Amino acid sequence: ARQWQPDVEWAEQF
Amino acid sequence: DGPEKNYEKTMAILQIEAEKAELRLKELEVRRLMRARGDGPWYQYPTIDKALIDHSPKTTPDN
Amino acid sequence: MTMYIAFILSTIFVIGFVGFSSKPSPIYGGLGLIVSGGVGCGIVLNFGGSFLGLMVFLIYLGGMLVVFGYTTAMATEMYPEVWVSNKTVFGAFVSGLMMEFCMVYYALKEEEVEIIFKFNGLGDWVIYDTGDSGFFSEEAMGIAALYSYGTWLVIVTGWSLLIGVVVIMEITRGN
Amino acid sequence: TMMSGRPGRVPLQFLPNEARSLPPPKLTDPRLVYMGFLGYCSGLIDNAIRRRPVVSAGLHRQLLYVTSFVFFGYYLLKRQDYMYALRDHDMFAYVKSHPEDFPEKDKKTYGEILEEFHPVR
Amino acid sequence: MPLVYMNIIMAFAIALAGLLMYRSHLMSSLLCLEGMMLSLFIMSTLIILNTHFTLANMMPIILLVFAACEAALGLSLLVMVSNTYGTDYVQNLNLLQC
Amino acid sequence: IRWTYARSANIYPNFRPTPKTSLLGALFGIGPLFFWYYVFKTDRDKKEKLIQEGKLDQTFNISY
Amino acid sequence: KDMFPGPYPKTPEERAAAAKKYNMRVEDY
Amino acid sequence: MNPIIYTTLIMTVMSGTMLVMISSHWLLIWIGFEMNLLAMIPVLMKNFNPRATEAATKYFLTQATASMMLMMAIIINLLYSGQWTITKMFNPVAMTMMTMALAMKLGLSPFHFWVPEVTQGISLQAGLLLLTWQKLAPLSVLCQISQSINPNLMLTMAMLSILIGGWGGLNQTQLRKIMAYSSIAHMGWMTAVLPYNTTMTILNLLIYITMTLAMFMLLIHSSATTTLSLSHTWNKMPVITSLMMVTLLSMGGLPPLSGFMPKWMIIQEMTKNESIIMPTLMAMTALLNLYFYMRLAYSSSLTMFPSTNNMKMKWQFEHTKQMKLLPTMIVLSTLVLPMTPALSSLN
Amino acid sequence: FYIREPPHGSPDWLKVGLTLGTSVFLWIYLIKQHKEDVLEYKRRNG
Amino acid sequence: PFFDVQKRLGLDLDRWMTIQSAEQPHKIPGRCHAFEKEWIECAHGIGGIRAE
Amino acid sequence: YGPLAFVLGERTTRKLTETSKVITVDGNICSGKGRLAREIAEKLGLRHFPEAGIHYADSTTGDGKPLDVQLSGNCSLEKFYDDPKSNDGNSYRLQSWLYASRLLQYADALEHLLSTGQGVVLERSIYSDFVFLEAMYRQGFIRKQCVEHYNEVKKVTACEYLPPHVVVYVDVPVPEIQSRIQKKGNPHEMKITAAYLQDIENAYKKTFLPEMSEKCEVLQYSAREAEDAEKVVEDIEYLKCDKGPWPDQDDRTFHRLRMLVQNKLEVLNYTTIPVYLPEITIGAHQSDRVFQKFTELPGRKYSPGYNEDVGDKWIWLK
Amino acid sequence: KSASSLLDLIWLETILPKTTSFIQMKMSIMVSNQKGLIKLYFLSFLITIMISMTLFN
Amino acid sequence: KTLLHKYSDIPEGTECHRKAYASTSIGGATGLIVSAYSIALKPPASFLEGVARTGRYTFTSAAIGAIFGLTSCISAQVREKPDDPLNYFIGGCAGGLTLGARTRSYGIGAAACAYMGLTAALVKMGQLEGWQVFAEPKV
Repeated sequence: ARQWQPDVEWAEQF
Repeated sequence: DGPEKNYEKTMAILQIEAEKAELRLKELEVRRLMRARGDGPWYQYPTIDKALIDHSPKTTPDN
Repeated sequence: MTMYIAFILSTIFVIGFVGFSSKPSPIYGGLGLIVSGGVGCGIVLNFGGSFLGLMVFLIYLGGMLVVFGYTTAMATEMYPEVWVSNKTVFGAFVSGLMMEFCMVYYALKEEEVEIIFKFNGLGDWVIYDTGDSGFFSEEAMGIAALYSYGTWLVIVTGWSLLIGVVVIMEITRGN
Repeated sequence: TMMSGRPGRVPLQFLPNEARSLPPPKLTDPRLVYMGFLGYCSGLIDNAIRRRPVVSAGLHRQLLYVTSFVFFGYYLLKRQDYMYALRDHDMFAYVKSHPEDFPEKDKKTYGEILEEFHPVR
Repeated sequence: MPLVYMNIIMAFAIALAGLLMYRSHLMSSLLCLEGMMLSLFIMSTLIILNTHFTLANMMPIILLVFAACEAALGLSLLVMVSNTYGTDYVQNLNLLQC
Repeated sequence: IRWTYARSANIYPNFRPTPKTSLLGALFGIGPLFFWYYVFKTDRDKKEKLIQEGKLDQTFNISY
Repeated sequence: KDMFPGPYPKTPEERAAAAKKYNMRVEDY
Repeated sequence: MNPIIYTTLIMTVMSGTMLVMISSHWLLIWIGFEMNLLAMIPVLMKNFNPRATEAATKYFLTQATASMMLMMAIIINLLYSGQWTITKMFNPVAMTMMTMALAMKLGLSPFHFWVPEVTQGISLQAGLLLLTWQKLAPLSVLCQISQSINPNLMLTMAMLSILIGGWGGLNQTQLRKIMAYSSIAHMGWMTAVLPYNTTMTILNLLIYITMTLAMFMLLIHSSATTTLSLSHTWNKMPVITSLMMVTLLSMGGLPPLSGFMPKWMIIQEMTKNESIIMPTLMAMTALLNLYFYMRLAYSSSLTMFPSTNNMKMKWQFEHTKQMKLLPTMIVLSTLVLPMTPALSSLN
Repeated sequence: FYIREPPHGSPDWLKVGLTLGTSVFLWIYLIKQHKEDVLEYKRRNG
Repeated sequence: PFFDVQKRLGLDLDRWMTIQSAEQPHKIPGRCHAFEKEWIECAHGIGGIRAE
Repeated sequence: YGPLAFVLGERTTRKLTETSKVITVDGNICSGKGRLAREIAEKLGLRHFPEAGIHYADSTTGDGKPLDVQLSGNCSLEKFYDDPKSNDGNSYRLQSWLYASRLLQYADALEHLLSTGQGVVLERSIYSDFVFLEAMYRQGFIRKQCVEHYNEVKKVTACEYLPPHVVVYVDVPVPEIQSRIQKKGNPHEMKITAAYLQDIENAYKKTFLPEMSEKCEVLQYSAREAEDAEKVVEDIEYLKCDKGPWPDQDDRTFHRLRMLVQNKLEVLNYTTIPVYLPEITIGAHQSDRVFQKFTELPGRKYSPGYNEDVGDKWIWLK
Repeated sequence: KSASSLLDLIWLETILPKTTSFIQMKMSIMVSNQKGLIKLYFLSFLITIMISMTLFN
Repeated sequence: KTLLHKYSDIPEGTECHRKAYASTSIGGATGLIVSAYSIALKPPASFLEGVARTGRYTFTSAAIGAIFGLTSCISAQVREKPDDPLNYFIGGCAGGLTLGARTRSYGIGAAACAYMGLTAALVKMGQLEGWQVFAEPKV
């Protein structure tokens, strides 16, 4: 497992 | 070190801090009074210089 | 009636302002501005400011010329609006005239009107001074002190005008 | 406001000649050392921004940073001390000139004074 | 204060209201700015002449000079706006929001 | 994963202030606090009254 | 992700989708 | 714009500000404001876009109205006093009009509507000039006339500025608009202490100018005008985004960073004058600015947003132009708190 | 190594000299100023 | 931030027009020269707070 | 170059001469354009830029040797030939990276022309790169959204730079190009479909040639005519394209263009526009890994001239 | 049912955090109307000037 | 300021009708200002629509003021404790409930009750203790 990093969906909200 | 060191240092620290607190309150009072009255060095807002006025004889006597 | 030429002219000034402020087509607003400039010249001449008033009239006469040309070029409309061509323009005009008439009659009748400041209805002739200026035009001598006393104002204004020419050139370059 | 209109203040003077009476800030002052530390951090940040070796590159540039910061800090500290000293001088002078406004108070020992005891129950 | 001061200050108030209440054209609001400048000239001239402030009879002329500078700036902006949109209408200055 | 999410995360997103939720929340959140306030305040006030009237025994109560 | 629990189902399609998500029969769910 | 012309126009703006800050005559101060407007309008449109022209027009209209109101206030004060000197204003209506004009020039709410639009329309460098240098002259004039100012009006404008600057920024994804709203909030902070202590306003202005210069120079270095564009910066230049995070934290006012000292001293000075509710409300409302600062930090540095393939080409090349003052600006903006007592130098 | 010569390349000895000399001058000036101010303080305050 | 460069350098850039009682061309007096002079002389060096 | 230099009087117009020109030799795959471009550069005394590839930026930066595909490009032309419709998105990654490389090459050529005054000959350019994109879209290799992203990037970026004065198109019929591809014998190239080349030609002739002809004149030569390089150079020597941008340009525009071209990052600023297409979007973890690998590459950790590993010295005083 | 969900995960969060965040978001939407029309907010300047003249003398 | 003087002059817990009238006047003035700002910033389609919006905002504000004053004065009378802030809190919560009713939302009503009641209690406390929202510069 790896630390969660922003996805495309997360980026699109901004 | 011995207890006397801490005892004396606490005494010195207390004197310094108490003097500072008294000076702070005094400064507050002084500033309030100066601002209310305008009789001191602080809060002396500018006024027009009397040097600018011209006292030479004018065009008309009644001046 | 000639005892209150100043008041009549000032009312004409306010009416011209209500004309160009209701925002008809820039042509008729320019007409209003020209009329107001002439009336202001009249007032200043009545108070003894012939040069200043004439200068205002001359400068605004030239300024409104460029405004008229610009209007026929940019601020143009197929059916230009007069103060009776739209309910908004006529509403503004009527409201302005009524507001004037209101304050005018209020101050003329009431001894001391106080809208935001206190105004006394006594004619302007009262305030005038009884002194004599001799062989001199105080306005002319003061306006001429710009070159003998106001070297700093001359410096600032000249620089402002040159930089204004530069600024217009840059703002109209348009890349 | 406040000290801006103090009588005798020459305009646009960083340090008046009166300040020379006050002791100069010591070159080992902690405040001046912190100013030098700020200069060193500035040099390191400059190296980082330009992608140079952070701690080894541009030793002359870092030296200039530290020296400039210390140089300005010395005078800034001197002016700060002068201003606070002026404040104290004026405050004491005002207290002396207005005895009624700053009256001496009778000192009562705790035996005389009555302070109510609020039990913590 | 005599009534002429009342009328001139009323003229300034009217011009300010006109400028702050746009309709469509930008030229009209620039004319309201010029009207405000004219009212200010008249007020200053009346004050300086009634008080015989001789060295202040030049202040109206400087006020007029900077008023014309402002007018030139306004027209030079209006020309670019018209070029970019085809009209002087204020509703086209809508790209920048908030 | 679904059980843990439903028991932790999904609760507030799928909560709506309702008459039942609001009344139960009021009762079970603030009700007990005021009950315990009543109880403790009454007890403490009685104790203070007894102490004031000198009618309470603290002969060897020297460690509070 | 759709596998995570969601809002209360109102349409029958939402009920069927929820039943599929929870690995249950639609009638049982 | 030829670079000589650009240098001349920038010098003209600075000279207008200097005339405002050097003149004892109201006419010359108004002349300085007019020169500032004349020089600034071409500077805002150095890059020609329809947006640049719209921003220039809006700025011109607002500043011209402010200048006309200021001149009317000057004339009224002359009518009721006969004095041209910058000093106590002897007519209350003139003082109200002058406060309105100077607030409009500073962008204090309810005259803030133009700041975000103008800031968004213009470039980052013109934005830096607009939000750092232009603020100086109106604040100087307000400081000189602080005694005449009605405290209620200035404090109302300051509180409204803080609230609005905090609220609007929450809804912004454009960096320039975010900066504009934060500028509104910080200007509201500065004007709050103007009735009480001007030196605090000067200190806040200096700290705010340092922080805003650092932020705008960092954005220019990263060439980002939107949050997503700034998000990519971690892949190319991580150090820039990290320093941006530090500077944002300072802007929020968090201790121990230098942004804390201005709020600290403003609260102290307001409390000395018995103002307790106003400082508490101002400090609490500052949290919204902190919120959008933290959101920007999350996007930029704390979390790593997805990049694009073409960034690999950008890795090879290095930034050509160097902003010399940026490191010192960052250091001052973030690490100057241990040196607050030095606030008696500008005193 | 680099096909295009590095912009920094070799040290700019003029720049390095100017930087180091300015630092040295500032430090020497600061030390002299400190000595002068200490002398003045002792002189005026005995 | 009123840097009194005029006072520091002894330059009368704009103070000549600040008051109506200052020197004017051909010694033309102001309409209130006497009152302005009296007020200026009274409020000189006492500060604005006192002078008010 | 800087604003201070322009203030002093460093003016681009004086250095430029009749030789100062941008010549772009375009054509379909294996059209022989490279030979004519080289001959034109030699005969006219103009610097020749070989056609931009995946690793052109590697050539212009650092050692100049090509870097690993992961570190630079993350795209393969061989993969595109073998698998045109791969789900990896390699097609559009290749197309966008090639457009970025050609934009950088055009910036460098303009910098050379404006700094030294010598003309530049380019094999294809940013203006002709859309030909491959249109063929890919027509053949279905890339989606419409990729075409829209390419259009946005080109619109933001291409406008800044000045178009070439002379466009030379070497026309070879598509079947002869197929026979040429067979003769060359590259295994991946042989897989190229006839329709793809036909769409390349259609894009060229229908769109590129007319649009370029509008600005200036285009010299169209057949393969046999192209072989006579001297005749082509003479044709170029006797062209008179008074119409077009370059005569309009003055010293101010040249200063702006030179400032833009010198700053390579500014040239490539909008190539990284934040449009999250799956083909060209790289995840955070992979991006971090690849960036760390790039930093570890010799001579890349620090700014050029400060990397001690590659032999830089006097860093402490540099 | 009560301590974990009704209070900790629902009602306390609704009272202090969620409601304040919602109020702030609504106010932000109000302030950032995203209309940017000179005619609209210049009228607000007139209203402000009149209200200031009345309230603050 | 005359309306504020009118509300203050009536002794607390007395002349409840006059206190309610003063509170209603204050609410109406605030509603009129809000309506002016709303009309300017967000233009109304028609003059009738602008009048409707002005009437709605003004009536909501006036109802809030009237309910606050009426409830606060009545509570002060019945409890007979004039200076207690709880009366102001009750009035404020009643005003918040009125706002919720006018907005036809329970959540608005409850949030308004809490916040507005607390603010009114704080205002009463400021009256009693001499708190200054705007402080004259005294240093």
